[PDB]
Amino acid sequence: GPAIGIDLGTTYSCVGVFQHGKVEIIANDQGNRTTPSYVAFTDTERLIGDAAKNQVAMNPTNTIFDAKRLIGRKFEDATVQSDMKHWPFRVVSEGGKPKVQVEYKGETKTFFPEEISSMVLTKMKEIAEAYLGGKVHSAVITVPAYFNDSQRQATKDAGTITGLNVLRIINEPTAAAIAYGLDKKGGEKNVLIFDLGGGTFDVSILTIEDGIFEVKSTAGDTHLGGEDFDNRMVSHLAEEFKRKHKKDIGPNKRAVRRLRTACERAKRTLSSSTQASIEIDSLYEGVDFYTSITRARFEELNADLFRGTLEPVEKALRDAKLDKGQIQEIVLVGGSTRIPKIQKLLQDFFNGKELNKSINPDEAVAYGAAVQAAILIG
Ligand SMILES: NC(=O)c1cnccn1
Repeated sequence: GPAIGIDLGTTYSCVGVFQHGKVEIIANDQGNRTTPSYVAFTDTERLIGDAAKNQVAMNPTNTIFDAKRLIGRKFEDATVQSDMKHWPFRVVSEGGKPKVQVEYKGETKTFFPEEISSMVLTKMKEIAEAYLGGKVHSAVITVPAYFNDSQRQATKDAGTITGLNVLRIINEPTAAAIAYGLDKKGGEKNVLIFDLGGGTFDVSILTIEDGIFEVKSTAGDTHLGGEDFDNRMVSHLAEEFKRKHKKDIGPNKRAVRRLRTACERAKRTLSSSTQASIEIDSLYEGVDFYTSITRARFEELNADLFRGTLEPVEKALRDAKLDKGQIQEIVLVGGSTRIPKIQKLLQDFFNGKELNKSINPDEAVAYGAAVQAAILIG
């Protein structure tokens, strides 16, 4: 031991340990139970995790995130060429493989995606060592069900560079089903995993029988998540600010970014309260922006995006050749599945069926990976 599971996520990662028969999800040095998959290069140092995400606005060209969208792919791949148009950092080609290019200590450096992901995994490993004491040797690391062998191997390579024994690479939806004990809960079970993250949406249909998992279908949207909901709140409240103070913040990127920060936090509050307060000091020309937003307003601004999540569900069913009534278990994954309106649409779509949601959905994948690590060690 220790028995360690790592969710290596597109924008956030999570590490758990299995100890005394149960999973403990591990908070990092800032007390956060999830850690940004961010790596920043400055004039003097390499920052990882919270420290990297916290200076992203100040240093956007040298702060890497989304390395998971590059790992195991070729520079010429259509997704890479399309994704590159939206990143503030530079992506270059070496022997046909993508690399991020940054300034670090005054010089140009290039890193393979598995090198950036290794720096992330090193941070996750140190987070678990600060929690446990001593050293971590081994981990189960998770990947999307649609990852091919090149993406799986490059993820493993990130673990190898970090100096972890990678016990197994398992699918993220499988790890979530494991967290709920669905392989132990004697028949086949069709399980739908609905995984709605900060910037990705994955629907997976699995069958589970006598502890064997098979992926039947996958669907979703690789560029839809919680950040899209925040953006709807940003446009709404920027218009409100314009209406109340006759000041357009739109051309000012610091004012938009600060509004966005407030909206992200308001949105989190709205999954447990019916209202949230925005309290921005000196948003624009010394003018404060103090206001409040209701859950009903947030749901309205997002009507298309929330209802639209049911369309990959229907596609995954059609591809699996299943009627919705043939799903035995529905599993919520990703921070965005906390939104009550999303849970209601999904539940009504499944004719009132209860959702597996008792595990923090942003932790379920690391939770299942930690159970799997315990099994493999043992
Ligand atoms: N959503 C936005 O980024 C936004 C909206 N209105 C003005 C400026 N930015």
